[PDB]
Amino acid sequence: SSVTLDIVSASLDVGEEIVITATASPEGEYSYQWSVDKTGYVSTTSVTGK
Amino acid sequence: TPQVKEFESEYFVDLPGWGEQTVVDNDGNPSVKKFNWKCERVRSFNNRLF
Amino acid sequence: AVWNYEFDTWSFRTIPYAQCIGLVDPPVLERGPIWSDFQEITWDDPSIKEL
Amino acid sequence: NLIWEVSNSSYGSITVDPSDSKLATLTSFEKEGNLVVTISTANESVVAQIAVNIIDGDSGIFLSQDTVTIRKGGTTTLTAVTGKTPVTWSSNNASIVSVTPNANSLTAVITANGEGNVTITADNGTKTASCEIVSIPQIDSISLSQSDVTVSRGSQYILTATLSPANAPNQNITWTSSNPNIATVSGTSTQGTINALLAGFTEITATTEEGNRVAVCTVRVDL
Amino acid sequence: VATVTKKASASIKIYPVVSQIVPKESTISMNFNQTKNLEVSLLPADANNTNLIWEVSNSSYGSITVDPSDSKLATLTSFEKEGNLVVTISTANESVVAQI
Repeated sequence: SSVTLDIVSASLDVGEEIVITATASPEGEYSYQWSVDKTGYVSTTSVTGK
Repeated sequence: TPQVKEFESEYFVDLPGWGEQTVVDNDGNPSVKKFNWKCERVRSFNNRLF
Repeated sequence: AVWNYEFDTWSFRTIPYAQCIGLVDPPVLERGPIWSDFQEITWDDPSIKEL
Repeated sequence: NLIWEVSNSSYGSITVDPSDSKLATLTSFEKEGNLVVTISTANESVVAQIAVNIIDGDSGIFLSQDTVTIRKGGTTTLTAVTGKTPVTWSSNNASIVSVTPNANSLTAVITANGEGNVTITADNGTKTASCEIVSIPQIDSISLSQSDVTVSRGSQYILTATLSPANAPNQNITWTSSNPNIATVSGTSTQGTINALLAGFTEITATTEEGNRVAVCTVRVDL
Repeated sequence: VATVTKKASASIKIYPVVSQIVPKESTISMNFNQTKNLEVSLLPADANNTNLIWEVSNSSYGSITVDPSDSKLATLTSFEKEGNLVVTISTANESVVAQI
């Protein structure tokens, strides 16, 4: 069903870290695939994890 | 690390520049950073190292 | 029809109805086993005799 | 034309009404949280997004993650929302889990040191939020390959212990067995149980250095 | 195959990193008398998006050599002794350590 995130904006500085968590409405088991609009500017790890 | 030994030195030391990678921040501001690089074999060829 | 490119000779043979073919390492029992691996195997050839 | 849509349309009796000609109005409700406003076109694959945060007052604060479960050695992050830039953190039981607010002071990094509940919190000066944390060991259970082994004089059969998670950092095993005079084992998942007598049962039990102290038990049978 | 899919919007803002690199100093050096307390005037590179921390080596050349900067800068003093020293204007945590 509809999915929502508690985080919509953030302010960072080069060198600082942050972690976001995805949570769908139902508690079922699903697959995740993160995307980025502009290549670079960030580094990801384990994109298949919530 | 490969741990080269200079010709004018009497002790072993890590290779210079090993791990160096140029990063460009917003507006095109360059900077350098060293990362944990680990290799398995290193040789010489054409006055270069591999 | 097998051909040897080292001496230029032709020969034939039979295969067991191959839909495909390839090279790969064998199971652990044929990739080089160890005495202390047959902790569950016995001399009663439990479905394994061609060893 | 376009179509204005908002996720979780529960922040107002009429959150966003149908745009008269091109645009519509916005409202609010007496609750906080994070949402997204998707301004989607008629049918084409054009879906924008607008992030708004209800501060819950004038300078209130609310954390993104309320409850967290971290494994030893791991790390997480926290996000706050306020109007005042100065954001001083304060966590009870400080020396069980560390915190390092970033430059913006609206984000802080967590670092788990050892098992133990923590209730890291912030303090804007008027309001205050909380974030329950429950540190869990790197392991939840273990398992062996045999439980009814049988050996003879001198024979020493090797046992394996496959941890529940596929991997465990800084993991180590120190095998224990009451009255080691009958046999001794140690090292890692590989046991290599040695037999000394021809009779007398034994209780080979694991003792994971890290992870939950919870272990297993095996009953040797020399006869 | 994915029968159902749902997207999640999430924006992020990365403050500029330009001018946060090592700053430049106008008064690279300043000599004063024995017990003079001439104030110090300087600015980092645009003094934008970050603060700094003023440190001085051998903090024994005054009852209070350099006090905590009120907003961005602090004052200087002296003592009745000579010698060479260095004033390191270090940033919060980044690897930026100047010298005067």
